[PDB]
Amino acid sequence: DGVDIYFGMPGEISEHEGFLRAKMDLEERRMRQINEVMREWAMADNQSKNLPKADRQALNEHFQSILQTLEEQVSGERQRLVETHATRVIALINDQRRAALEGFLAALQADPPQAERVLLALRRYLRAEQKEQRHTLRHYQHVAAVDPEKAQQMRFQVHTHLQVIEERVNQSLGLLDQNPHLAQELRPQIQELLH
Amino acid sequence: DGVDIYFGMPGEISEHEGFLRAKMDLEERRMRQINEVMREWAMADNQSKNLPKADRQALNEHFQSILQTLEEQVSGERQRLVETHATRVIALINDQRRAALEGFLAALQADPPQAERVLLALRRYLRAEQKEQRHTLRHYQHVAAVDPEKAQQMRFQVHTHLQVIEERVNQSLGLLDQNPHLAQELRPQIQELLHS
Ligand SMILES: O=C(O)[C@@H]1O[C@@H](O[C@H]2[C@H](O)[C@@H](NS(=O)(=O)O)[C@@H](O[C@H]3[C@H](O)[C@@H](OS(=O)(=O)O)[C@H](O[C@H]4[C@H](O)[C@@H](NS(=O)(=O)O)[C@@H](O)O[C@@H]4COS(=O)(=O)O)O[C@H]3C(=O)O)O[C@@H]2COS(=O)(=O)O)[C@H](OS(=O)(=O)O)[C@@H](O)[C@@H]1O
Repeated sequence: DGVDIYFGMPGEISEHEGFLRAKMDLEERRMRQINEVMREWAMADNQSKNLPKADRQALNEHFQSILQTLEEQVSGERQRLVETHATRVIALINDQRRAALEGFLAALQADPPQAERVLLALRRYLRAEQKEQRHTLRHYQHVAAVDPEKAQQMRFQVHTHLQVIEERVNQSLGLLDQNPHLAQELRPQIQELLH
Repeated sequence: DGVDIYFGMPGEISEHEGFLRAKMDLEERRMRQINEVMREWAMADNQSKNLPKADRQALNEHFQSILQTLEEQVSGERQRLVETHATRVIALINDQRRAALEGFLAALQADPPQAERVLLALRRYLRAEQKEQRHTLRHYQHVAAVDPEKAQQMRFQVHTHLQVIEERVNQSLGLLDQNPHLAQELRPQIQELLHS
């Protein structure tokens, strides 16, 4: 088992689908547990119809307490899951951007710089940055859609992060200025891209 | 516009499917709007390094004020989408239960009641009640996963809802006890259905 944990999720399974799978398994698990408590609570009422008022209330508090704890388990478990997933998504985005950056840079530094390759590379880099930008916007748009008091406190951070991304992109494009002859032939190509 | 709304979504598209696509279209639309505002605000930050404090504060308030309005629209828009969808999910479940009930009833009221047809109609009806049961349990589980306090508030209502469902099933089954032979005949098969 500790061995299964070491191996973890197969490489063929992305973080997104692994996350959903895990979330789904937990949903079904907890649903079964809850159904059990609710069924037990029902049976208890039935065999309690003939008892002292006090003992009835006691039965109620018993099941309501079992549910309180279960609700707290479900809430804590979900938070852990969302936590791990968010931290991994951010890491993958930075990793993909960094790898795209190196690719672009390698194409620009190839003895006879090849146009089509440098173009596909810069394209990949730009998409990597765009992914981070979309993620920033979407997460903010999402927090606004389900938690307004929290969205308000994100404004400035989002404002700042989006500018960071845009400056990074400009600085990266500057890597081209290093090869005027190259920057020339591609001037039109990249010009279309910017859009 | 008003005509396309009347016709609504094509038959090819399920409610679940139409809900996601609508949700995604809105998400994309809002991402664009937000990005535009954010870009303007940045430009203003650039342009205003040289303006009186009072004016710089107004500029800030001006953009924060626009994001607030945008946040409220995103939120309200989602609540509406979520409400429309939830209402449609519950209507479909009620509709299916009632159609299934009518079918169970019809099989029961045939001149020579065929145990095979009765068993199948009853099965479909119990599956309808089971769907509502799962939907009730899942919604409760989801509220606890994201909003524990509200989960506490609905707890007794869910418990009560589950009991209402159970009582309907027993009542519907009771309809079958008005025919002993048939009941005795389908008994073992019904138990497997209920124990599922
Ligand atoms: O904590 C919460 O609030 C969670 O809310 C619900 O999930 C949210 C996500 O949290 C939210 N992430 S966001 O950053 O705020 O936008 C958003 O997820 C969608 C985004 O497009 C992507 O999320 S992200 O974390 O990767 O940034 C992600 O996209 C997937 C895409 O769906 C996949 N398509 S698929 O056909 O292959 O499945 C594929 O392209 O991979 C993409 C991710 O790529 S990645 O580079 O590996 O990251 O997931 C999207 C998605 O899940 O829809 O929106 C989610 C849903 O929001 S909402 O409509 O419910 O409001 C969930 O709550 S709940 O569903 O349990 O009730 C749960 O995840 C959290 O509670």
